[PDB]
Amino acid sequence: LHSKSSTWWDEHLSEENLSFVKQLVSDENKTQLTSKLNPLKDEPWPLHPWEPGSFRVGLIALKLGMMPLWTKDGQKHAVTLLQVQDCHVLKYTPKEDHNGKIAALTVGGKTVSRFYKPDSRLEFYRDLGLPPKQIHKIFHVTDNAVIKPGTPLYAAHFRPGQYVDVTAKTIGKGFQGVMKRWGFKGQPASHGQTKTHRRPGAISTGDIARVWPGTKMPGRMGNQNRTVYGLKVWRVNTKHNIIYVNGSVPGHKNCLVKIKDSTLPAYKDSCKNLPFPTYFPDGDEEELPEDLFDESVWQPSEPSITFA
Amino acid sequence: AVQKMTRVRVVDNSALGSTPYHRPPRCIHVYNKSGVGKVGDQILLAIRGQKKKALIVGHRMPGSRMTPKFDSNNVVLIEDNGNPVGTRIKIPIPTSLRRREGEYSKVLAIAQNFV
Amino acid sequence: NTRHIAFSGNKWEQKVYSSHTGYPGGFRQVTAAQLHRKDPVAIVKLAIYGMLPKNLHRR
Amino acid sequence: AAPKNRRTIEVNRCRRRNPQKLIKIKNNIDICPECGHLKQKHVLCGYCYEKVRQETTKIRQQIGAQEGGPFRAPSVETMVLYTGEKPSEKDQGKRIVERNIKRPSWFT
Amino acid sequence: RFLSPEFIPPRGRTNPLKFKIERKDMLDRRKVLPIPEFYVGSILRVTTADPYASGKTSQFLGICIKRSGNGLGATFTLRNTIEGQGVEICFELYNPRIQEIQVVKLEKRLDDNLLYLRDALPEYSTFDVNMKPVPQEACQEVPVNKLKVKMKPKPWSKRWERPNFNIKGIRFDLALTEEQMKEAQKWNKPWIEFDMMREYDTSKIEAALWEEIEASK
Amino acid sequence: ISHGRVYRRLGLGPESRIHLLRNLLTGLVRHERIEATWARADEMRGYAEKLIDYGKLGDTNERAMRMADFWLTEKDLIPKLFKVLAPRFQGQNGNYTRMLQIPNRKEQDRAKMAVIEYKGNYLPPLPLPHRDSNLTLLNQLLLGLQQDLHHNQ
RNA sequence: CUCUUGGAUCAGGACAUCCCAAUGGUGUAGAAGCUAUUAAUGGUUCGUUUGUUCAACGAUUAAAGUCCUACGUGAUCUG
Ligand SMILES: [Mg+2]
Ligand SMILES: [Mg+2]
Ligand SMILES: [Mg+2]
Ligand SMILES: [Mg+2]
Ligand SMILES: [Mg+2]
Ligand SMILES: [Mg+2]
Ligand SMILES: [Mg+2]
Ligand SMILES: [Mg+2]
Ligand SMILES: [Mg+2]
Ligand SMILES: [Mg+2]
Ligand SMILES: [Mg+2]
Ligand SMILES: [Mg+2]
Ligand SMILES: [Zn+2]
Repeated sequence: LHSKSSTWWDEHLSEENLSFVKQLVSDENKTQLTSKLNPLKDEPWPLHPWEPGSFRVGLIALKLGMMPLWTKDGQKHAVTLLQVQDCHVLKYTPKEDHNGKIAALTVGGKTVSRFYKPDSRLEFYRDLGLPPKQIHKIFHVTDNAVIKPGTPLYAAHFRPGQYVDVTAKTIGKGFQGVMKRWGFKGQPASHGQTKTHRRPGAISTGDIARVWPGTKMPGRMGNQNRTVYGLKVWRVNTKHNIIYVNGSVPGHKNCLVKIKDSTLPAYKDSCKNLPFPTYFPDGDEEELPEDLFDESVWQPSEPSITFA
Repeated sequence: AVQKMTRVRVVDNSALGSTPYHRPPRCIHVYNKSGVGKVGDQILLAIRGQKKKALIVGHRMPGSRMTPKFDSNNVVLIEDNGNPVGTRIKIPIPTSLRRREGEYSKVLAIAQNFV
Repeated sequence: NTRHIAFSGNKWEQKVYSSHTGYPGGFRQVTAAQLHRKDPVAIVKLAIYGMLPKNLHRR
Repeated sequence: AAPKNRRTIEVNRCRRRNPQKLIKIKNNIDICPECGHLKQKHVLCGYCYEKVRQETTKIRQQIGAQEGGPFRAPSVETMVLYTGEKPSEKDQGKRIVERNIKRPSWFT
Repeated sequence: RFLSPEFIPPRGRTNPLKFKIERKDMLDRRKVLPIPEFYVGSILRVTTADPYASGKTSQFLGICIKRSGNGLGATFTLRNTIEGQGVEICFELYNPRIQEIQVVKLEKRLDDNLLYLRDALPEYSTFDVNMKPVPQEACQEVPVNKLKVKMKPKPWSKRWERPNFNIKGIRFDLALTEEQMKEAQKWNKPWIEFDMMREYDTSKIEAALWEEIEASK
Repeated sequence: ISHGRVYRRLGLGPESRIHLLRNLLTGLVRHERIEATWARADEMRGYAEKLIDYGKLGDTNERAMRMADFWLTEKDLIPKLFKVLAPRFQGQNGNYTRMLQIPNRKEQDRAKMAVIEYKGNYLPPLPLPHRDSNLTLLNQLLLGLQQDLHHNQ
């Protein structure tokens, strides 16, 4: 027929080429990843010193799970594990273009396959010489803290003792009733109720002859962006790029999250102590310990705690 | 988790609690913002056609790890001034009572066993 | 120079502008001086809008 | 609750001719190389599959005649032979099914 | 070869990496403090530091009735009666304020949960506080105590006779008529044991963990 | 919410679901090729694979015999499983069955259909789809690329 | 001479303010109180009838406010 037909990458590949193409793509990823391992020797942009009111870039991580943790007083804390996985800087906007007062940087993470993607995205990544990433987000950065695109980022960008903010899509629960969605009381089970147990009562007063906009009613719940504020960092694992954060983080396991230092009033200018532009291991001034801890944390392999 | 109309056991040597009666004591009020009463909470008790203050020392509901869970809901009678009605306690009492915000020294003095 | 307009009398402190978001509790009333601070063009634009004919060609 | 007014033919035309309610066109239709009849890319050809099932019924009809009753499943492998073919050494001690017609070209 | 329960991973969609990370910390504590082998039904004495007081320890002796948890959060609950008052405490193995764990008497019981002892006669839960450790033999298999306890009047904390619990350590004949037993069997669900997609085979996972744990030693 | 539920709801209840799958599994063993509706065959595919694992354990295993007895209603087929099907799949570690979608049933309910079978049977071969040969235009260019990279380091 | 209201559910709004907040006077020593000005921010409990002509009682609370919305609300339920 002289009409449209649809295709996919595997349609015309023969038995031999099927495996060969799989191998060829895998090698291409590795070559492009190694090339970016050396930012400082790749014409880095000028590095300005820290000043009050400065803001620093953040990272994209994957949610691994939870485990317990103890402090030197014996108090027990549940903690969640976030793993940084192939995080790069992608694109830079000047202050005027972004339309905000401050400038912006876009970060991507979690390398993905190239086969089922639109051409537009593939062209964008080819320019930057990197394999595609699952998710992009935007961070507000000052001029002194700007970083050249294409520079890898690592978990050591954060250090124990600092509070942080995390935001992600919450678990999706589908179309739900008023009792579950908004915590409505409902009606009695017995004493003559007729087919009214979990339903809402009166929508509104009769006088207005309408329903106010924003009225609480049944609908789809979950699957929305939410942010958690003021979560402490307890420990960092340099070898596997793992961060440990107090408490709970939105979303299911294996879900990508956005991490940036806290914007709460108390922790206004704690960035001075931390690496100001970012952390560069390419510099190799000193090799970091495999595990970084906070002073209150009771490390394993220490002697048993006695409350003397 | 003691509530209004809960039946409680008087673990004390006081005559009022010791003497057998056809009805077991029942809680009438919980002195909390919530209605739920846990270890270290005062309550109002109805005994033998009379009302008396009392203190919870154990219950059957699970708590946090490393703390003792009892088989019965145990209470101690307290006078209006706060002095214990009885003079002895024999059943083990938790050691968490020492540090919880409140006045527990008087009851701790009379209790022999701490678990 | 819409920022440099002038009001006769005590209109700066007596003229109130009203709007409603549409949600319960969404009624906001603001004086002329306050609105001029937030937006330097709103006062002149609102005057012209009222004097045009009330039909589709106005927009 | 009952309708308070009749709905007009103009309003009704807008509900039932909306693009949401129309039949979608298909892009996955292809021609079968062996038979030349049409098929979907992700589905087996119907004409070609029809050939195989007809032969399968014939073989099973023969298998029923030999057994002669229920609960007669052999404990040894099975094989099918067509006129002009004789068992090989590897075929020794395996149930043999006999077909009058010659070996089909597609069957291997 | 006794592989402790917490090391076996639960099935799900979690990455294996999260388990490797947790295991490393678990092994490190074991070098500092040794965790003995034990099963539900064995009597244990556990020593822990008391936080409220200053540098004063505590000891509790009881029979282990349940083992739960995975990884660094593993727990075990042990029971005893003091002055005729029943008490249970739930302990976490890896809590840093546990000084020592002593297996007074190692033995195994017919069932892997003994929560029904709450409804049994008081004698079956009482144990001597000062009882001394009994001998053990390396070239042996763990003993299986086959006692069947007697119950108090019928109103209980749960309906232990029902087939879901699968209790094999209660003398039901004494406490229930044969009519009631048939009444219970109406909840049997016989098909569950025969469907092959509800079974989780962990033999390979058990084997792989064994060498890695031994190799690290 | 149905997060993490690995079973379909079929029949009149949980017990009825097992019985329907047992009947389909018994038919597959006897005939070795079967037609059902796509959803039902897909649910039964898992059990068919695990049955070949118990057969491998051997005739003398007590657990294997009990499982086979329950899942095969006709008892002339237990010898077949332990002595015909199980020997056949000794080498492989899995993938004992092949399943494909079939054109929709022409019976006024228009159900989605499938055919499921055990590999290695004696029946006429199914008309499976074949990938393109290496002689086609696109394949040759990729083959040329492979040779250059291989030869040049 | 006579003769529609309760409850459940969800609440929209007024200020003539019960609690929380900023103040003036005092026959304000401190602590308690009495009175007046400004402000609508969120909140404003649980059980029970022997006697009481639209009442009362027990235990609490920082407080257990007064009112309008065809009994606000029965094509949502009920006495
Ligand atoms: Mg906590
Ligand atoms: Mg969901
Ligand atoms: Mg309810
Ligand atoms: Mg009903
Ligand atoms: Mg209106
Ligand atoms: Mg219209
Ligand atoms: Mg659980
Ligand atoms: Mg109960
Ligand atoms: Mg599902
Ligand atoms: Mg309201
Ligand atoms: Mg006023
Ligand atoms: Mg109405
Ligand atoms: Zn065909």
